[PDB]
Amino acid sequence: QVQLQQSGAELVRPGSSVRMSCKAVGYTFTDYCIGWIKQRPGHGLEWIGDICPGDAYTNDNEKFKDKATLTADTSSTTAYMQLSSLTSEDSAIYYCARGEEQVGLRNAMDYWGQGTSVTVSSASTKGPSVFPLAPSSKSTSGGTAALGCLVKDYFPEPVTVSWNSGALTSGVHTFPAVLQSSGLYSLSSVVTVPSSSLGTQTYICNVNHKPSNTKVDKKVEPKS
Amino acid sequence: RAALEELVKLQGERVRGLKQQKASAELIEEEVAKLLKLKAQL
Amino acid sequence: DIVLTQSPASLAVSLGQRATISCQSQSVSTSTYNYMHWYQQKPGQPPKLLIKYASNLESGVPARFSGSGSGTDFTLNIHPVEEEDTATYYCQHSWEIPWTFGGGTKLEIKRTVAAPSVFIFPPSDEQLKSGTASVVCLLNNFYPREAKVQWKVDNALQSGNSQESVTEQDSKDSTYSLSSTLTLSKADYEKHKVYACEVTHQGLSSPVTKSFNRGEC
Repeated sequence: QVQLQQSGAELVRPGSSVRMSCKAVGYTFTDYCIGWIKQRPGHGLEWIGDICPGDAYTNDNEKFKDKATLTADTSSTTAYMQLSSLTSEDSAIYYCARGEEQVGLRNAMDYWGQGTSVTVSSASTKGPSVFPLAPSSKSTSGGTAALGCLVKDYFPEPVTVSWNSGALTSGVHTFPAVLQSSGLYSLSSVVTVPSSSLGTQTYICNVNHKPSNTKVDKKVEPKS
Repeated sequence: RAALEELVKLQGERVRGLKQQKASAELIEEEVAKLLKLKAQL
Repeated sequence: DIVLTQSPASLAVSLGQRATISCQSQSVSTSTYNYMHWYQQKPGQPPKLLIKYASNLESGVPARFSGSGSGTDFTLNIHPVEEEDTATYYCQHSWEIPWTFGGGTKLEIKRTVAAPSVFIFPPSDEQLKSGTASVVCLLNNFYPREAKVQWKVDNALQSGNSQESVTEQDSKDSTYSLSSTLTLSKADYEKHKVYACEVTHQGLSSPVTKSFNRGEC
């Protein structure tokens, strides 16, 4: 199977330099070019440049002349992109994708990496506070009740939320994070459950914020 | 065969050079088609 | 550089109907091949190649997707449209450096009107210790996306002190959900009693209000 395995998310300060990797397997590394693509909200997709391993050369985008630098290591079949002089405009998700055959026609990009999110900020990492969204006592006796967890004041993105260690998925809505005026993020995660289960069944939201090593298991129950 | 492998290797480096030179897409087609023709003989 | 103009920027199509997305630019075709390609990108996911060289369907991609056109005009077609097809669709050329993408087309799946289920949540006592009170209103599984959330505290209308988030269109039932968070200081919160969330939606023949009393069990 052809796979492009990229490196993890990065939080870096303005003016600094970052370097991400793209591990390519399942095919002959030097027979294809690898494209780099920039995606940030409101700007769709943008081609950064191509790297063509082996007798390495690059296809360049003038708009990324001094911003991006493309290299490759054939022995480890890994492509690298370095972003320098980082500003807020560099905050985006970066994909690597297998492009054209080096001796073939011009082509699209078929196999994509899962992307590497780059956050350019001078703000400090902060773990979230998790508060219960307790089910109302007004809940219809034989109907449907709603409960959840409030995940407040964290930086940066993202936080992941599951329910009962991922066993409970039906009726679950985890809302997109909203940037508060304090510069900190916040979101909610809700789930609809039978009202007859409120007093007897367990509901635990599993909040995880990787950048701050924060893991919280919050049990949500009717407030007495 | 070695004489024919030499043609494929060279033609494959022809289409590479033209790509490095940012040549037109029409030209790349023609040269890739040449390589394809040579590869079918091997 | 080569500019790819997509149309429309956004589209809403009913189940089983046809979706037509257009891409216009300068000639990116030779007399033999058409160097325009199509991608699908769903939220939280990398873009996925659908069509290469204008009309070649990638293996694994359903036959409902198809592409056509040449030279300056290219069209992506989806028929019939299904719930899981809600995504942003991009065109891209591989004519000459630099490769550029179209602006993208956001495809929404159209369904019958669904009224939102409304829930209101009081702030936890744990949060009140920190000195901040958050009140949340939940709008669950509704369509269309347009909804009006009005916060009331002791029958006083609020403004500028709330933020709402909306989920992506569900790829199975084509509904949306909405959460609105009312942020108050502990002092301002404890000086009042009745906290109400008023919701106005097309599926509702009248505004629906959920409420609670501060201190009430």
